[PDB]
Amino acid sequence: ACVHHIKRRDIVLKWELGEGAFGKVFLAECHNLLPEQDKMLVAVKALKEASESARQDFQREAELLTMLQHQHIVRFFGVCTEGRPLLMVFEYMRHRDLNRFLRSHGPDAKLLAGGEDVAPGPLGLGQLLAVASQVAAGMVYLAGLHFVHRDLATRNCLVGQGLVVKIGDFGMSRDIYSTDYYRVGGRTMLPIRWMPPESILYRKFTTESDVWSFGVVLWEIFTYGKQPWYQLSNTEAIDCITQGRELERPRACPPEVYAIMRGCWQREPQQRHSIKDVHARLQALAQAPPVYLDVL
Ligand SMILES: Cc1c2cc(cc1C(=O)Nc1cc(CN3CCN(C)CC3)cc(C3CC3)c1)OCCCCCCCNC(=O)c1ccc3ncc(n3n1)C#C2
Repeated sequence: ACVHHIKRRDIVLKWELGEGAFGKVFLAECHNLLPEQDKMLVAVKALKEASESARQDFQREAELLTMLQHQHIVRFFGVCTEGRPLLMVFEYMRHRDLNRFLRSHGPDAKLLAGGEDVAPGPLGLGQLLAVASQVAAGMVYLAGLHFVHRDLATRNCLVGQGLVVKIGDFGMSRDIYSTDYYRVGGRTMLPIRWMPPESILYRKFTTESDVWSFGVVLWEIFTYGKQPWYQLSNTEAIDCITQGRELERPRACPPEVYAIMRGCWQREPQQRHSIKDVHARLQALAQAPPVYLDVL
């Protein structure tokens, strides 16, 4: 109802960028979208099924995405519901999702990994903190709106040119991340490795469970995208989480940044730091002078 609409003629599909079980994303030109840019590139999502349910979920995602538009939430330009197929039009983010980006600039990266956008070699402390800070700011906004994400992970963040990082949600049906979910029969899937004890045990998801998940995202960032509890099966991960075991400090993570993770991982939800306090801490370190960060 409140969604911006884009005329079908104004969208010109170029080629497929990627897909999940239920959706495909295309690169496209979109014209008369932004005035200063007669023709810009966008990412266009189309459904891979019809009849009723997914079309409801389409307009659900649309109204939600419009409501949640903010500087570090994925940018949504609107819909094309003029006939079929139904299309959702997103800002194009060249470096794709944050987990891919992290893995392609990890401990073994060298000169080749550098580009117009990012330095060669492994992402430096300054850059890792800048990424962490942007994700935290997005979570601050969502906590402000009392939106509970429930699947916060680097795989669900996008990275654009300039290394602008924004929080999205691709659902749980990309083959490449099937391993990041524990499938409970037909119920269906849970990102247990990112979930706090009270979510695993009591099936409660709150703003405080999101702070825990952000703690795990912070860990992902400083391990350059490796899966949490990678050494464990799903049931062994559930055992470890519920019994209070904690992810170890990443090699690239200074003790002070680890203190922030652990503050997200307080067993009792009310004892966890607020996301706004986490963001404040991370932004300070992100913006701190090289002289300070070099001995951090
Ligand atoms: C950006 C994006 C693209 C493609 C998508 C989805 C999204 C997205 O974030 N949507 C989204 C939805 C909600 C609602 N939410 C709540 C309840 N949930 C249970 C469900 C849904 C909330 C939020 C904000 C967190 C508040 C964001 O759908 C397609 C998924 C299929 C796999 C993706 C194909 C691989 N992607 C690419 O190949 C690619 C490459 C470049 C690029 N630039 C922009 C995009 N993009 N994509 C996009 C998108």
